[PDB]
Amino acid sequence: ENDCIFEVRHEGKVTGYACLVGDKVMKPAHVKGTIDNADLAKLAFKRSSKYDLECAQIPVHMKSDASKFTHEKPEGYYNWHHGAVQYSGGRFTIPTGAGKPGDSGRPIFDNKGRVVAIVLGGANEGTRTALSVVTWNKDIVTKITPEG
Amino acid sequence: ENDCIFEVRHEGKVTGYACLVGDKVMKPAHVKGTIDNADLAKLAFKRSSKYDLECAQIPVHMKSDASKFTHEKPEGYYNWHHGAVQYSGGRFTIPTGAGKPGDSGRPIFDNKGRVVAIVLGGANEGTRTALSVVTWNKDIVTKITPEG
Repeated sequence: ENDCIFEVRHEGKVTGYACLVGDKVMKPAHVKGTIDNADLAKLAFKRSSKYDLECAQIPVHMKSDASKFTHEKPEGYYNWHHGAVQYSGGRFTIPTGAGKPGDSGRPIFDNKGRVVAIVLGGANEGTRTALSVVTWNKDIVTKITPEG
Repeated sequence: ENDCIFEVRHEGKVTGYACLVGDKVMKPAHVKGTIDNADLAKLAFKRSSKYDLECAQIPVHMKSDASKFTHEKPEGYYNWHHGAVQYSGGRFTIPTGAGKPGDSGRPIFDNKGRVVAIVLGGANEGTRTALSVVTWNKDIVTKITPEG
């Protein structure tokens, strides 16, 4: 279920990942290069003026490839490319050394395959890396749409 | 699932409902009067300059009363105070005449008890009322928070 993750490439090297989630193509703003997909490379991205993120509207023909997301993040273990991610005290952590070059933009999933966060970075805390992420909290309740 | 709904009252009449959802107390802006709850009545509400809605930050001691919400709205039937609400073609509808005075601000729930919309109003379509609602779509993906 990684029809929603696309490599970003600069000088023929993977610098990071773009992710189809909800109705957006999301990519960390610091990740240099262009997305390894014709359709996505053409898009105009809007860079957040607060957060290390840029997003473009998903092409409607690729909506079925987008992953679902959720703000529901109960404490416990989550999934990513390199194995288990612990969520505890409002922080995602991994074993130090589980990380690899090019992890910026990789999503973290629950067992239903919903994206709960996107990895931007990390910092060492002893035998663990604390991931720097973007995530969705209860405050997404403010982004309402009127229907009817 | 009614610990999160509070009457709004003006000159001794219920004009509508306020709803605890996510981390917000939500109320339609058109509903006059004050919430029948001391804690909520004291709060400062921010009125949306586009939508018929105002919201205040939930008091932390009442967070356990807030309903969960979701943007996931598959087609079919949902729950509200007056019975079944059909969701179909992006519109919530009810039997004409299911509505009662003071329905502004009532939530619509799925069977897991998550709020999928808040009722603002309605218009007639034959033997049905098409509800005017606020709801959460996939575009809530843009309201990210950095953690770590």
